[PDB]
Amino acid sequence: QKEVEQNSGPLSVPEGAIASLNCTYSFLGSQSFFWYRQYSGKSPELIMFTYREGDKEDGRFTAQLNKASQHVSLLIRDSQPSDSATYLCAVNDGGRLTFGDGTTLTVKPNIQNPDPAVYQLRDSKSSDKSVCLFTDFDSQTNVSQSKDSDVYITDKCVLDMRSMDFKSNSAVAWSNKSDFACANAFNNSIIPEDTF
Amino acid sequence: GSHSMRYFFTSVSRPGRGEPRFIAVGYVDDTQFVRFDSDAASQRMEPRAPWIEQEGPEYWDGETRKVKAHSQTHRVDLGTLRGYYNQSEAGSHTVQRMYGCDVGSDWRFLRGYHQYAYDGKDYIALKEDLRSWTAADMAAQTTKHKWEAAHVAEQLRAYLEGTCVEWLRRYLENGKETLQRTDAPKTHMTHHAVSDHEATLRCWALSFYPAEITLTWQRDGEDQTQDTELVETRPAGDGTFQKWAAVVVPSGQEQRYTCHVQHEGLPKPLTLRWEP
Amino acid sequence: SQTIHQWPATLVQPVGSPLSLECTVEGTSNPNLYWYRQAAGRGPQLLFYWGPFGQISSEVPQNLSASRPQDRQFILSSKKLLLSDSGFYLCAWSETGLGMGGWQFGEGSRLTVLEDLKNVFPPEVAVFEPSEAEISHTQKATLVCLATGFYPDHVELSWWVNGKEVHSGVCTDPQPLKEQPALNDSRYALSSRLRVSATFWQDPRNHFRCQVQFYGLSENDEWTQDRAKPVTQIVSAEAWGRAD
Amino acid sequence: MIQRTPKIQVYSRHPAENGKSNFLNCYVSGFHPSDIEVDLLKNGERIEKVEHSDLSFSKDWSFYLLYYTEFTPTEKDEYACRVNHVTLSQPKIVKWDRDM
Amino acid sequence: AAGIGILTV
Repeated sequence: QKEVEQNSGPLSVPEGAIASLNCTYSFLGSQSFFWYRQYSGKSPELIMFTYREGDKEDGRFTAQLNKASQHVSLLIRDSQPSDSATYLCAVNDGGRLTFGDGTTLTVKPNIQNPDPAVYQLRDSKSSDKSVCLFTDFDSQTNVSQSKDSDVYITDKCVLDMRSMDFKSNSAVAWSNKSDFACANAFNNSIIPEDTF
Repeated sequence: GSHSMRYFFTSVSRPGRGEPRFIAVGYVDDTQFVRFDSDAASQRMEPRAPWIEQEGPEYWDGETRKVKAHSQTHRVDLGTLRGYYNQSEAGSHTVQRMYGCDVGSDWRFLRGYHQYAYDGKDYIALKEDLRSWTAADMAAQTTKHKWEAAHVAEQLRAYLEGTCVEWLRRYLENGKETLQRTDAPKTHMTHHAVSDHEATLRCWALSFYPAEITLTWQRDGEDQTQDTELVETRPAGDGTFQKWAAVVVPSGQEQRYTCHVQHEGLPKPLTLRWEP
Repeated sequence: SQTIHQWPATLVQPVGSPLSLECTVEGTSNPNLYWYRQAAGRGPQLLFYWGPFGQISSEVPQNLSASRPQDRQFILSSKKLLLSDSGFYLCAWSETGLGMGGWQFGEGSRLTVLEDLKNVFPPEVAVFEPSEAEISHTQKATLVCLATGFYPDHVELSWWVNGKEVHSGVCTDPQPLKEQPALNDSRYALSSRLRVSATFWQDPRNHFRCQVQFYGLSENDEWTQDRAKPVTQIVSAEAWGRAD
Repeated sequence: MIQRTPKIQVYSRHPAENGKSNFLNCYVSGFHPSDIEVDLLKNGERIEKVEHSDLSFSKDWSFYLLYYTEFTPTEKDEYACRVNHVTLSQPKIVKWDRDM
Repeated sequence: AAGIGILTV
C-alpha cells in the first residue's frame, strides 16, 4: 500500500489510555477521509468520516486531518478492551474509497485483583481426556505456545462477567498423551493448585 | 492578475434514445483544459491543454470516475425534475451545473460559486457566503431543504475554498508558459463608406490573451458615457481572442477621436489614429 | 433506516465451481453500489463500482463480473472460480452522487476455494467441566469447550444455558490453532470458556451447551470418501449442573 | 423553460490573404437549447470536414460553440455560415467578408 | 471535479 499507509501493529494501549492511530495517504486529490473498525471475523463498521482540516469529535473518537502532510489520525479516549479491533483508514480518491491495511489494536484490560491459578478440568464424556486452564493472571503475563508438538495451548483471553464487575484472563492447554501434567513449563507467575 | 477555475456540466435528456447527452468541460481562466463527452469513444476525461497531460494516470482515473458519477446524478435529476414540474416523458430537458473559485494576484481565495439551472434558468445557487441557498420557487425549495439537512453547503465550501484553490495554484505554476503568459493585441484600423461620403471606423484587437479587453473611443472633448457599438469578444480558435469597437463620425474626413485600448498585456494603453 | 444485507454468509467450494453472491440495499434510492474483496492482513480492495445506471469503475478482476437486476439489488459472480479467488467479499453503498451519506458495508461473504475436498472435516466438540478446586478457591466455575480437527478454518462458537444463548461470561479464541502447524493443510482447534457463579453451576436444573457452526461442502459437491460428506452443520457438546 | 436565439459571427482566424491557408470560423453564442444546426458553406454548398468546440456556457446558462474548418479563400469566394435553431422561424445564413 | 457535496435534487 503506497496509496494509503498505516502501521500494522499489533499496538497495545492500556485500559483507560488514549489510543492514537495514524494514516498517511499519497493521493494528493483526496477530498474526504474515513475510519472503520473491524472486529475479528466481521465486516468493517464505519466509525467516522471527515472532509476538512482539523479535528472531528464523536464521543470517544476524534478524527484529525492535515492535508499539508496528507496525514489522518483517530484518537480513542478512555480505551476499553472491547475497542480491540483493526482500524482501517480510507481515502476517497473519486467516487470510491481506497483503504489501508489497518492497524490492529489491543487494549489490555485492567486486572484489579489477580489470582493466578492453573486448573485441571475433566471431560463430561467418560474419558482420560483433560485440559489445563491458566486463569486469573493479570495482563503483564504473556502465555507462550508449547514448542513440544501434540500439546496445544491457546493464547490468553479476556472475559467479562458483566454483572460481577469482574474481568478474567484465561488460557487453555491440552494434550492427548497418557503423560500430561498441568505443571507445563512456560512463564508461570505463581500456581495456586497442587492436584488430588 | 486574478485567475479562476470553473467546471461546466451540461446534461440533455432524450425522450427515447436511453441515455442523455452529458458534456463536461474544465477551464482555467479562458483556456479549456479537460473534457468529457458521454457520446465519444474514449469514455474518459481527456486532456485539452499541453500541461495537464503531465498528470499521471491516477489523476485521470479519478477525474474520470467523478465526472461519470456527476453524469449519473444529473441522470436521476432529470427524472426527478420532471416529476416536480408535471412534465411528460416526451420532450427533451436540460440540466446544467457550474462551479468554481476565483483567486486574486496573491493567488488566494476571493469568491467561490456553485449553481444549477433547469431548462435554461436558475434552479438553485449557493450564495456569496458559502452557506445559504437562493432557490427559484416551490420545487427548488424541496431541493434546498434536502441539501440543508445533508450539509451540502459545507461540503462545497471545503471543496471551493481549499481544493479548488490548491489545484488552480498547481495548474498555474504547472502551465506557466500558457496561463501566465500575456499576449498583447495586434492592431488594425478600418475605414468603411459608400459612393456618397458616409463613414465609420473600428479599431481591431487580434491575437490577444487573456480575453478581457476594455477598448474605448476617446471623444476629443466629452462627458463620461459615450456612443460606440462593439461585437462580443470572439474566439480565434487557436489560443487567442479577437474584437472590434465602432464609433460613427462626420460623413467625410475626421481625425478628432482615438482608440483607448487597455489590455493587461500592454504597458502603455494603445492610442491609434486613422491612416492607410 | 437504510440497511444492506448480503447472502450467503460463508462458502466453501472447489476450484472451478461457479460462484454467486447477492447484495440488497433498503431505505435509500439510486445508490452507488460497490463490490470489494478482502484478503487476510489487507484492506478491502475494489472490484466493481456501479452508479445507479451502470458501471462507473472496475479494478478489472480476472474471472469475476457484476450485475444489477434491480435498483437495490447487486450481484457478483464467477463462471469457474480460481483458488486465488478465496476471500472476504464485501458490498457497500453510498448515497447517490459524490457525498458523505452512506458508506456502510454489509455483513460480508466469506469464500474459501479448495483444490481438494478430501481435507474437509467438521469439528469434534467437547465441553470440559469446572475444576472442583477452582470452585472452592473462587466460588466461580469455568467450562471449557473444545472444537477440534476441523478444516477449513472457520467456525462460529456459542454458549447456550438452558437453551438460551448467553454472552455475559464468555470468551472465545479470536482465531484458531493449527493442530499440526507444520502442514499447510492442517486441521484446526479452537477453545472457548464460559464462567458462571459456583452456586449457578451446582444447581442441576441448569443446562450447558457449547455449539459450533461449521461451514463445509454443499450437498451436491463431488465426493469420493468412505466417510459421510462433511457439509455445513452444527456440532455441539453438553453438560449439566453438578454438586460434589 | 426559456429559449434564447443564437447570435452568429462568421470569420477568419488570422488576416485572410488571397493565396494562403487559414481557418474559417463560425461562432454561435447566447442560445438555448443546446441542440443547434450549423453549417459552413463554400460557394453555397456545405463543407463536409467541419468541427467544433466542446459545449460550454455562460453566466446566463447560454451556449456557445465555435465551428471551424481550414481553407484557402479565393477573391471570388462565396463563404457563409448557415444556422438553424428552434427559435428561428426559418434558417439564417450569414455571409463572410474579409473586413467584416 | 468535486469529490464532496454533489447530490441529486
